Amino acid sequence: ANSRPVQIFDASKFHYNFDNLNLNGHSVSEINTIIENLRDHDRVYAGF
Amino acid sequence: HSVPFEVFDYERSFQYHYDDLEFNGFSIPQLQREILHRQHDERVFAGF
Repeated sequence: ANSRPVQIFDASKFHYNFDNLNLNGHSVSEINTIIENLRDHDRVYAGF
Repeated sequence: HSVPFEVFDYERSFQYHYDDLEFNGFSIPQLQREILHRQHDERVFAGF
């Protein structure tokens, strides 16, 4: 009875979780600041 | 970055920071109190 992508999102009904979320020794604020740190340096990319 | 609309906040582009922000032994929380004390008394000023 869980085939609905509308109700598929929250994991409370699924009973699982993670202990930590840090990546490469960087907390949420680290990404939240490196994003604008890289935005300050303008550049170009490609698209396929 | 010769456009003048980001030099207001330098932390993104240049993020410079001197050794200390002191001036004649004046601390930022300090300045408020003596500024208030000076402006408390009435004054006369010259405008050119």
